[PDB]
Amino acid sequence: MKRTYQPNNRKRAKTHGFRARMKTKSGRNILARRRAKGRHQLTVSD
Amino acid sequence: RRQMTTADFSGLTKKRPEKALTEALPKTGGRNNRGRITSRFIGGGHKRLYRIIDFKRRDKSGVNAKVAAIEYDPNRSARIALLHYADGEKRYILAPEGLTVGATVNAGPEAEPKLGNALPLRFVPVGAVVHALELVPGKGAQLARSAGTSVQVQGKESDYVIVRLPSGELRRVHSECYATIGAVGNAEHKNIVLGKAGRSRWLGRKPHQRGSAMNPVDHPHGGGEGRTGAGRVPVTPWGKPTKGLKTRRKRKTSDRFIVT
Amino acid sequence: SHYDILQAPVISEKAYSAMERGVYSFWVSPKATKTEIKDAIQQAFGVRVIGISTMNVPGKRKRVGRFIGQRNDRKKAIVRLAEGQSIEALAGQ
RNA sequence: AACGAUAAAAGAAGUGAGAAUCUUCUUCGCCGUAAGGACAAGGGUUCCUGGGGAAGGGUCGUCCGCCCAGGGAAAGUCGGGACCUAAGGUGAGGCCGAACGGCGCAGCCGAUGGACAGCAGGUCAAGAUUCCUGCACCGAUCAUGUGGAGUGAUGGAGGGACGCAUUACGCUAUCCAAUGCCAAGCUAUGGCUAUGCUGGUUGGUACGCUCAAGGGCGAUCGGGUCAGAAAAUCUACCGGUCACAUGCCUCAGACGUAUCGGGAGCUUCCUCGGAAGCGAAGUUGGAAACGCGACGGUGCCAAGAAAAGCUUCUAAACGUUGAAACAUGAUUGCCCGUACCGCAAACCGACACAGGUGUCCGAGUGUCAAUGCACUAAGGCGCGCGAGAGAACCCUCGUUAAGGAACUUUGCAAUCUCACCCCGUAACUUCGGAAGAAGGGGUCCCCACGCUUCGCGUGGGGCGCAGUGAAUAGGCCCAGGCGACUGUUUACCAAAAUCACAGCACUCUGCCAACACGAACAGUGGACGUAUAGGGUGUGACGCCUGCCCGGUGCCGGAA
RNA sequence: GAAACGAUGACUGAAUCCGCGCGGACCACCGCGCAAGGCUAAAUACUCCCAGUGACCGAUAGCGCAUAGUACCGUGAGGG
Ligand SMILES: [Mg+2]
Ligand SMILES: [Mg+2]
Ligand SMILES: [Mg+2]
Ligand SMILES: [Mg+2]
Ligand SMILES: [Mg+2]
Ligand SMILES: [Mg+2]
Ligand SMILES: [Mg+2]
Ligand SMILES: [Mg+2]
Ligand SMILES: [Mg+2]
Ligand SMILES: [Mg+2]
Ligand SMILES: [Mg+2]
Ligand SMILES: [Mg+2]
Ligand SMILES: [Mg+2]
Ligand SMILES: [Mg+2]
Ligand SMILES: [Mg+2]
Ligand SMILES: [Mg+2]
Ligand SMILES: [Mg+2]
Ligand SMILES: [Mg+2]
Ligand SMILES: [Mg+2]
Repeated sequence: MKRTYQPNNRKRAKTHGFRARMKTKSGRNILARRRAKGRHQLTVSD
Repeated sequence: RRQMTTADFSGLTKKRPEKALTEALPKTGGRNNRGRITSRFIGGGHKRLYRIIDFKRRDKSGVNAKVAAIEYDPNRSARIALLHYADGEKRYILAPEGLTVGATVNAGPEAEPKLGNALPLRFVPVGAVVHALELVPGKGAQLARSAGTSVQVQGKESDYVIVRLPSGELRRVHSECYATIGAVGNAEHKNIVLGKAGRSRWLGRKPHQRGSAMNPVDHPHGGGEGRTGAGRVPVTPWGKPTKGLKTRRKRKTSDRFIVT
Repeated sequence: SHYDILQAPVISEKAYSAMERGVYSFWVSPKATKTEIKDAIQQAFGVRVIGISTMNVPGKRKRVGRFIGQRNDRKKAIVRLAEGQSIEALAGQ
């Protein structure tokens, strides 16, 4: 039973990363939306 | 001829001589552009490289050459002939039927109508049979590079020569284009029986998949209980038999009696 | 400058027992190089340095609350000298 | 009801408030191509020491991967960065687009791959090609001296540089034998008194005329300008000369000497347990790699990266009295990762989960071979509830009288069968196959003779109910329907008579091809393909064959 | 729709003061206006934020929160 989650550092950093949210504005949208979300923690500190 | 095999579940092969392996670009396999898959299948292969090969053969004009070896390379389906010139420059060309190893090949407008020689159509004799023809002066040869193919000469116009393309189509090709004497040898590919399933794979991926296997979602022929279908059409409902897919164009008046 | 950039001397069983091989050791400022550390330590205790090594240490305990931890994050550098030895009077700990 | 595999545990001894469970001893059973060992990913102090006993642990708990505190992780050489490039990503200029934006040459990023300087030991409670000891090696800056003159670029060239299968030779790791060598000792049970028993039996560096299979290399004069944008002494060429086998070049690895290690044990001290001191021999015979010598040899069709470092040549520039090159000291080595888990109690699965996870090493005996099978070594472990009872029922196994498919939807299930050698083997056949057809026989131990190697055959003899003596280990055949065939498919009720399939046919397409993605006279895929090509469609090896009807429907052509 | 007028996407493309646009097909009278150039607080909207009050809540209410977007769930967006 190979599970859905197969942790890869360089992956979770390539997709989802702050630098990753940089390239597009859907992700910068996500950023500011998250900042106001309460003080959440945006992806790559987690 | 061809190679054959005793009964182990087999038929044919080809026969390849003159071994070298020399000096050319890599290439990668892929089936599509920025998006999803365009041209269906052919995602397999033996990881061929590419041999940049001269077609136009202009700048070697006036300079003779000797055939070095004849190597059989993919992305071609033709014999590749190696050339060495008097310049010291080596170059690749296609290898017409019956070209021995180490004959003499010369380019230019002055050249003699012998095997492998490059020279424009205006000099090409009446009824002669040649391959590797440009549609336009310069660029390269888009005509008669394939398996066992050739094009003959049907007459002259002004700048134009009437040529016979190997669908059996008559066309007007101007005499300002270079051409290469002879038919591309290629043995005969129609011979080789391509073995069994996966002999495909050797050169390219999983072949025809019948839309009638598919489902209404997938293709038109899809759906139903049984083996059948009604209205006869492709991915998009154009249809295969006898529908001209051509458009009204420029070279269309540079074309005469296309029938078949 | 010289007197910061190295924080505090290491204290342990295998620490100051190795102080007797002429090998000293201290926690330095985590962003540092062996060169800057060389310059610093030499300009401090007035002895040339041959042997050098350095490393990077984590953190993370917690006791109370939902507070669950923090990384403190040190770095420990270790030095051997040439036959010129015995830093200051403080090699006598 | 359950306490998460039916790999069992037992006694003594210790500690403690309390012990089936924690510690020690002595036995026992279990894995041993693993259930041992080493890494990668991922986890994040889980490591070590000293504590602790709430909860967590399926019981307990003095215990732990839990709780507290302290400690522990060292690199010019290993892996990565300061080097290079693949897919991909990107991208000034540039080509598009209602916006936000889609593209795109160079360049750049990007290891999964290319390039690149050390090995051997020692040891803290916890690190080691990192620290220390012995002896290495690489680049850099500079100093004495040699030489005593050219260095020789973002540019050229060479070279990096690559497939699959199979295979001759030589060697090592490494394992095996011994009335080799060395060391320790006693051994009684009936005997052995060593010819028994147990253990150990070379690693690095250096020189050396020693031995060595294997491995790859032609050399210079010159010619044409049209070739490498230009240049050239470099490279590609056409030519002349000497080189056919001797020839050159390097030597994996062996041998000797040396030397630094290690080495069975050995001695002393012991804070009750480890420290510290010492130190023997290193033989003959056999086996042997997927490793090394090597970029070997032959064959085959589907024809098997790039780019830097690197080798040679000029352009430019400075210098041609103080160059490049050499060794000879010195000085110099920046950044990040190194603990621990890592086939699992620490990673992904809510769980201390019978699941999942890529690479490496993986011993011996018996066995044709082997990573198989059984047992075992080193190593690890008995699975964190126990103890009794021996009813129905239930699961997983063992044997069965007489019968042998009478059972049942169906021999479903479960037997029988089983390895290797010999003999022998049908219809049909695409002459390959069917075939391991079907059957029959051998198999262990001792002795003599022979033989082409482990062994094998012959003869004779012995024992048991039985001799692939235990484990691994095909039941078979006669007819058919379907598909030819290997293959593929419904992650979790359908593996098939489905899909694919080679082959065959219809048709499209003259190349900014038809065709397909697309805000788009952008771009790209077809294809760096060109009409024995490329698309779509339907049939489905092969063999014999594919008939009648176009009124209606689509399709091509025509013209009142 | 009898569809005037403003507004552009494509073709077209006049006058200039005895002139031009309008007045809901269109015509004439009769009026109203002078396009193709630009800027221009104020009165209007909103509440991250500060103050004041309330026939507003008072711990299952009141914001999700008597502080937490934390714990916790998800690869993530997100939820909480
Ligand atoms: Mg279907
Ligand atoms: Mg449809
Ligand atoms: Mg249908
Ligand atoms: Mg803690
Ligand atoms: Mg249990
Ligand atoms: Mg047990
Ligand atoms: Mg066992
Ligand atoms: Mg408990
Ligand atoms: Mg012995
Ligand atoms: Mg357990
Ligand atoms: Mg074994
Ligand atoms: Mg019975
Ligand atoms: Mg019986
Ligand atoms: Mg019956
Ligand atoms: Mg019955
Ligand atoms: Mg059965
Ligand atoms: Mg089938
Ligand atoms: Mg099934
Ligand atoms: Mg018919």
